[PDB]
Amino acid sequence: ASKRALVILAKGAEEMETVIPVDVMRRAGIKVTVAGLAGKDPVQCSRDVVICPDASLEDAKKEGPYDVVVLPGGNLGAQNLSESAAVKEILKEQENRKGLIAAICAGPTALLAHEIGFGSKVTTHPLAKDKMMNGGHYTYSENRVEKDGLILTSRGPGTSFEFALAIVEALNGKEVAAQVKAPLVLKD
Amino acid sequence: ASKRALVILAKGAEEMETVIPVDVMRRAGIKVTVAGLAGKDPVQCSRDVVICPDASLEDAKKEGPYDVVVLPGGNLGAQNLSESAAVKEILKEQENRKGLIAAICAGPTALLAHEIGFGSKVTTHPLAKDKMMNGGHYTYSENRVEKDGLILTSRGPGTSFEFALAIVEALNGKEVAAQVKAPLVLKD
Repeated sequence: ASKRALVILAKGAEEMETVIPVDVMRRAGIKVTVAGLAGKDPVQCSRDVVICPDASLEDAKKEGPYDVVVLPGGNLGAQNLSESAAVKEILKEQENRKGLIAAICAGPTALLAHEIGFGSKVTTHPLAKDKMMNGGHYTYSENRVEKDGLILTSRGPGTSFEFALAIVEALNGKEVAAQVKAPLVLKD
Repeated sequence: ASKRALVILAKGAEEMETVIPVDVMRRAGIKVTVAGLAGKDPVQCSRDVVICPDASLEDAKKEGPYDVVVLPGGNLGAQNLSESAAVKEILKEQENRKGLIAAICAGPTALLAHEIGFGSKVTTHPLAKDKMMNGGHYTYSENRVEKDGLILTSRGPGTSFEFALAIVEALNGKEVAAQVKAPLVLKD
């Protein structure tokens, strides 16, 4: 009866956008797996923070399904996610079974690369808007967090807390999100 | 002409309170060293995020001095910082040379353990107030970020961004802090 979250960690990922959702989700009792795209080895993030993943993506793929798949941002991290066939397979499967997909900052551009959720309203970091909108396959929003159907997107590192709490609310409900929020000393 | 920051990482540290200041400070061009209290080995943080430090505290001690020493929170992390004689030596030295000392959430309780900055106005996480105020050696504040002399304190994970930008403003000035802040998509 425990919800499961998959966080895909690639080199160049934004470490703040990785750690905040992982931390907040585990505070909410969600079983989170931080999966390294390239394997089990430590991952150097965009600002040189080095994080040890819980498993390789290959091994984590076999222990599905996951109630949410989380794509952190970071320009180079998002590019590596966009180029990975393994990510394409995971996202298409998640879309077919109507599971939640969450991406923040530059992360949403991986959805375009893999043709995920066309027709949805999405947001990105302002610097990633043009890339996300190439072809007009999505409708753009400037909301700090945007949720359309099974696609949940957010804008940047400064929205990571709201991004993470939105995932918790979608999975465990509004009361759990509120209980997890209070000890964090968030402003609003 | 480059400022240097020391971040002391112990088991049980709050990983959000560690990664956000490290990330933000490196965005500001500060040379940050994440030093493992127990050595070079990977550190399991409070919510099971595993971070590889840049160096052992022993080795980082020899490459001082640092313009700021940063103590993350996390109840068990702060306890390990409070029990470490090496931390006591680093903090007393930093106080004598009038360098900046920054601690967030439960981190400030290490200042009491090591008799640092008595008489200063400080803040902590609400759950750490009673511990910090044992003896009445500080004056308590409920501000999200508090700076009194060379002691800079903050309340919790949700204040980490303001905590980090305050460090940047103290070291590199208000203009650099504002430039670093804008791409983060912070609310206020």
